[PDB]
Amino acid sequence: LIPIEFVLPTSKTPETALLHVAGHGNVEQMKAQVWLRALETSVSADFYHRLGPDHFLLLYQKKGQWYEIYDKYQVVQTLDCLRYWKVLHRSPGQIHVVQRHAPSEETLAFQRQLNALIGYDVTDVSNVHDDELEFTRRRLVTPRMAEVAGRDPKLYAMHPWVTSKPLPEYLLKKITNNCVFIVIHRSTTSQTIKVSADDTPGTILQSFFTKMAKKKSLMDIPESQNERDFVLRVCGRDEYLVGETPIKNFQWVRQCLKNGEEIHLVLDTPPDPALDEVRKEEWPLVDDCTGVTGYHEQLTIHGKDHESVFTVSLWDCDRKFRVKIRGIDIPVLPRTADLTVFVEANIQYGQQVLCQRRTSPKPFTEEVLWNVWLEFSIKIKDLPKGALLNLQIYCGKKAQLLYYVNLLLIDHRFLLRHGEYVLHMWQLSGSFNADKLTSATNPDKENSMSISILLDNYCHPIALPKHRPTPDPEAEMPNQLRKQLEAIIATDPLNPLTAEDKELLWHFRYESLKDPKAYPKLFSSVKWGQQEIVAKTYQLLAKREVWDQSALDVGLTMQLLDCNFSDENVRAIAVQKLESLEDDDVLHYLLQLVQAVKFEPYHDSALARFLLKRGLRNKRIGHFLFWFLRSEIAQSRHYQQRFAVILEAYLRGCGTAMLHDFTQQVQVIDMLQKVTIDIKSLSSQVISQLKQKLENLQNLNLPQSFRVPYDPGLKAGALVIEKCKVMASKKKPLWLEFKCADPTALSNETIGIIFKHGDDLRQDMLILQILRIMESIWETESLDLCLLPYGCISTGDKIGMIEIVKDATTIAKIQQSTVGNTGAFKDEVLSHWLKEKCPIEEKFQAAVERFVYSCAGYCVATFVLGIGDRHNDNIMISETGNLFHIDFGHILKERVPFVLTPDFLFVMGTSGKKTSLHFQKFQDVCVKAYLALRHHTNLLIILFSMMLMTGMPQLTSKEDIEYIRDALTVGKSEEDAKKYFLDQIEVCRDKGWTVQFNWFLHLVL
Amino acid sequence: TCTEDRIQHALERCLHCLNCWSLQELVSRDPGHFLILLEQILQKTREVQEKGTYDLLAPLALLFYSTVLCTPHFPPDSDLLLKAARTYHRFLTWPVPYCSICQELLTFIDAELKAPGISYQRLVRAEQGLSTRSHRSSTVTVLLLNPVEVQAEFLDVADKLSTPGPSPHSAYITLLLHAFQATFGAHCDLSGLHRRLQSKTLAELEAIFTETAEAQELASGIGDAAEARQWLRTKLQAVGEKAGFPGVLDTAKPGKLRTIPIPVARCYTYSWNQDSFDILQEILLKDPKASTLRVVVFGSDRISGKVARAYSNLRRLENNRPLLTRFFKLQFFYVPVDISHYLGMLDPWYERNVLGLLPILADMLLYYCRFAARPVLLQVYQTELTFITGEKTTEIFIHSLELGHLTLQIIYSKGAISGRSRWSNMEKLCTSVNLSKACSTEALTLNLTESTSQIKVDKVQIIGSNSCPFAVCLDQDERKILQSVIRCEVSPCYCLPIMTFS
Ligand SMILES: Nc1ncnc2c1ncn2[C@@H]1O[C@H](COP(=O)(O)OP(=O)(O)O)[C@@H](O)[C@H]1O
Repeated sequence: LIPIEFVLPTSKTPETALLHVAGHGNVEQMKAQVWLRALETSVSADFYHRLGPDHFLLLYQKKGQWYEIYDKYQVVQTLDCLRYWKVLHRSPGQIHVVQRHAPSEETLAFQRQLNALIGYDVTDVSNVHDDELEFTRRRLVTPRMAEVAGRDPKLYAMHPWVTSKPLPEYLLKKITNNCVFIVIHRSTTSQTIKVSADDTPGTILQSFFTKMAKKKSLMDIPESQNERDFVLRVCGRDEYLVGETPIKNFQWVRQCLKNGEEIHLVLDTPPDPALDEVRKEEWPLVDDCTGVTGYHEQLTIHGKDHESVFTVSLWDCDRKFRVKIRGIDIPVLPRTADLTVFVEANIQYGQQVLCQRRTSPKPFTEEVLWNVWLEFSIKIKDLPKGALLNLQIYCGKKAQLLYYVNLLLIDHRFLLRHGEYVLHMWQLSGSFNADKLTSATNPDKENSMSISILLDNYCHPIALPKHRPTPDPEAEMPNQLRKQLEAIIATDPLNPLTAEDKELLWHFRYESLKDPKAYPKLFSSVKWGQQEIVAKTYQLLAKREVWDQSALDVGLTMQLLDCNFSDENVRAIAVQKLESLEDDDVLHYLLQLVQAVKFEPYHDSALARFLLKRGLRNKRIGHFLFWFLRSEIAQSRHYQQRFAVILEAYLRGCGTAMLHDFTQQVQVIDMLQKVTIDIKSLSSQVISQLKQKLENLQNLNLPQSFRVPYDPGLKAGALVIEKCKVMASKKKPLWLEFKCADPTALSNETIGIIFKHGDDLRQDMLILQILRIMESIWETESLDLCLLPYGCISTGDKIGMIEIVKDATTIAKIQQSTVGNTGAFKDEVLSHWLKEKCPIEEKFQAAVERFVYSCAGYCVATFVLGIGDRHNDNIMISETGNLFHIDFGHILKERVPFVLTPDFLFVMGTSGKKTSLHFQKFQDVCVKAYLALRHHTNLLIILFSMMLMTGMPQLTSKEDIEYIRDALTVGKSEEDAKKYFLDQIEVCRDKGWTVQFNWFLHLVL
Repeated sequence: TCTEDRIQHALERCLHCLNCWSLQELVSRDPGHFLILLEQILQKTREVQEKGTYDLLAPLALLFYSTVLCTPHFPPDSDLLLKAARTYHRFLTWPVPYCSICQELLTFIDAELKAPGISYQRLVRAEQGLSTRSHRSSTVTVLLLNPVEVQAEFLDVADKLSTPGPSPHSAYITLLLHAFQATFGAHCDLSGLHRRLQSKTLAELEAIFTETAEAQELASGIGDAAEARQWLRTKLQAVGEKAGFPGVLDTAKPGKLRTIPIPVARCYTYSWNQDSFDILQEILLKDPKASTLRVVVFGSDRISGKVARAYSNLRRLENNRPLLTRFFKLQFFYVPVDISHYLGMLDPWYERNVLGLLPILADMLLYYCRFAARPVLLQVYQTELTFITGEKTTEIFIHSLELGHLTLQIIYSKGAISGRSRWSNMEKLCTSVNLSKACSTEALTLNLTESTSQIKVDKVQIIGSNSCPFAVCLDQDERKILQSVIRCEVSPCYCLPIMTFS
């Protein structure tokens, strides 16, 4: 046994009790033993008689940090306290006992504050039949503190924005002689200084101080306060230029150069780090090891006497998995029609249906009780971790699918589920979607169809082993087979793999392991239905030098995180690879990673912790992460609990000022949304009422300052009541126009916003992310398509905030200006409007060039994503000749590739089938961009597939991914792609206004 | 062998009635048969251990626990117990309750290996009641019969069983002979020991028996069975020496091992014209775990349930005034002369052995009474009746009810296995409210005489018309017809159980 001493609350000194515990005893037995011994040993036994053992917690110190022995069913052996003491040679054990304590009122207030911010209570335990969520909440504590310890308050507060990629070639034109001019605005002076592209802010500031050291008076810098107390800040925005990086490595400077705008900066004292304090943690750290059960040697029974059996290793069992279905009950019928209904059960790993069984159809009613046993061919020992026991209620006449529900055969702590269960089933809104993998039950336990099942218990928990990766000792292949295999490895990501190829790869798997790109294909071939194969695969993954040395390839790493792979280690190595990404790439892929969080079978993964760390380590990423998750909670009832847990685990470490900012932004959005809902519910009366309500909101506590959601550096000020108005639309968005709260803003331009209601934007948000990724690719390709991404975002159910593109008019309006409301589309109209808006011919030429660029970029993008069939009433154009699209929310039998109306031809001048320099330049740029883009077919396909899976709600089918593949012309010569793209261009040219005119008629109808 | 093949054939035919008795008789002819039989089971048993057919597990267990408990001696050369131990040590992966059966068998096998014969001595000592001071326990057998209902053949069986055939002196003789035979194999002359004992007085015989049983238990307590067996053999040799009859034991030349059929336990028979069990309480005037009152009620459906009423009644009486338990940890055994039908549908073994119903019938009865060791409960419907004058009573019934030969207030909460209490009120004028027991509980199909109709219910309440007295029946019994009732609540409610093989 294990001699252990337990401190005791009661004193004249705290009492102690040495105890011997079963070597394999669990925590519950030890608690019983401790209570029983205390009842006898206690000086004041009545004190311990009044309370039960549960009224106390076991805290033990590890180097000074209290840990609590949480899991009451974990075995005493796995505790790290014993191991650490052995390392420390401390014995018998010392475990302080502390009575529970009610949370402080301050704690309750803070908790309610966090709940308000999240928009959904986290402390609820209603729609759950487990403990996974609370357990995960306690688990996530340690990463938060660890990351917080290692963060520099200075840079964390200033949160400078940088990058490290080489300058695009076209931009090196702007910089000449490795120098550029910087304007410094200070108090009431503007001084310009020439500085090389490789002078850090510190060096530049010191040089400036030396230059003006004699003239500090005018500069208005106190003699006492030296240079240490002043750092640059971008005028008019809350973005700094600090750190140690060449001046060309700050994203803001590159943006300014691209815009051809003189860089302006202003000195300012550092932001106070004290504002970033975090409330001292209110919990003891949960013990180290909780998800490790042991090695199969110890957890088996063979060689052990039954009286000395504490647990049964799962692999020892070898029967057939068996379940009992009792019945299904619903309050009221879904329809009035005699239909046979039968339940169908399946065992599924990832998206692969390991096995299926079906019951007897019966005359459907509100209540149908079966009480029948189902036995799958699959034995118990071959259940992989994370398997899903899908259940469906097929209402026959094929049989419609009505409801369904998932269930984890193995719970989080590796213990086969056993006992009775009552589930609440979801209702259906293709082939597959990200909804079917939800592990949660329907919150509406009142009127939601519910089912009852039974799984046979056992005299002991049937735990699961953890592999003992003992090295595997396990020649050259025939060259023909090598060629065949490599060709197979060279196929597109979506190309299906036949059984023969899978067998070959697994057989020649040590060959593939010597090549990173083969990894995603190699694990699909693995057969998941056998314990032996799993053991071999873990042995294979143990040796991971090739993957580690592999250069980071984000496109590949994404493939791993797809739903295909539900292994623990696969997604572990994927996250490992992601750990090396810098911040800007994370900003690029943040939305897709947050989406991918859905596929994780369990609440806690490597992905969640990685996101938490990156968010806590920086501000900007934290801001965008906050808004994305908050959008997820409000909408997706399937996963609201998981995201709620993650977001809570986050918001407890961000700091103070960040919390206050979130408070203000959320309040403002809520007020505006409420007003919008009230207004849209119902002429000039509407505008007057809206203006009155805005006036009242000012009269209310509508805060005066808040960082705009999609642009943290921009501080909105006080609304301009008069400049607002209501647009004319079927959904009637609001048009708000704030004004910046920075007194140092160079210009008086307003901050535009459009506030839309009654439509989801997540489709639009995802498409905009895709466009930004594409823009990054092309920039890496050293070009400039002059695409126009604008910051859209959703912040609730059918409510969204959209940036306002200043000086921007839809093409439909321009058409109505001359033609009106007939349908004719004269081509001279757009050119005439642009020419009128551009009196200077040089401005006209520049605008035409930019127009051609943007048209090319948007045509390519829409064609790639296959949504180029945009009506002629969703495209905007700026007065600068820039063009772009909007309203990517409805677009998710002639089918024109993309909109290239003849008016555009007239703009470029080559009307009809004639040609000129402009048209050829357009085509050349289009082809260059198209090939440069095709260079990343893998990344594009994987991202598009992820979008479809986790995007539109309706079931998806492989037809969409088929199309996308087709389009790019995968696996074809460069000349073939050139010809194909030119063919698409010519097809668009030929048709003319016919399709758009038909769209106009259909919309009118 | 041909005899072995016939043994296997008889066992197989049993598995699929009198097969059990026939098999018992066949094995009882030669001690060797026992081992032979025990082999075949461990073969067939292993088969299931791979095929995963649950049903056949429960019967075999019993057979095994029977066979081993009857064999006279186990030569140390035989390892069959090791085979049984290894075979059953791999069943713990099985669900509940099969794991319970396997655990009990493992305990029993450990006992036997440590010190053979312990089980037989314990069973016989409890049955005859000649218990030791350290382990003081006893047993009883009560046969409650209704002469008219119980047929003359059953009456003859009861009279024979109540016959006091044996004597404590013979009990000591048999127990000592059996213990020595089992321990020392054939190296003893049972005839010589019997002759020497027949001259020995009751006091000395009982003292020697008590000492031998104490040595038995002590050996069973030892850790290492291998050494414990030799230790106990030596101790018994010393005991025989001290008493003065060592010569019969340890004979180099083996004798001829003899089967020792289990003795006959005490039995008392009482007429039970009444369906009220209180009769037994009277005999009380005439520790719970130290013994049990194996009441043996002869079973007729009609009265089966009407007597179950009595059983449950006294069940409540003692649950509230526990006194019978202080005397005996009671156990009840129904004896078909539909409480059986339910048992048979749940446990087929019972349906094929008990429901089918020294003479064959007597042997079957003894066997059943001694090996059926798995209490089963029945569903039952509690109700509370409030009378005209505010009197409130609690009753329990299982068959049906009849209320009427009025503005009956009828409220009921239908239920779903999921747990949806679909309340409902039907305040309709009815005359005859007949509750039918339609057949995881079930739902009595309440009936009403207004155009008639009948529907199921789960928990019901009936309120009369302004304190209107309405007659209520109990399980169709026209004898007990309670009246002056104004309110009636009905709902299902949940050691003296309905002993079944299970
Ligand atoms: N980012 C933006 N900047 C400026 N104006 C916009 C923006 N997005 C949409 N609009 C304006 O909103 C109108 C289109 O609204 P929208 O909801 O997209 O179409 P619908 O009329 O079908 O609802 C157009 O008049 C357009 O000028």
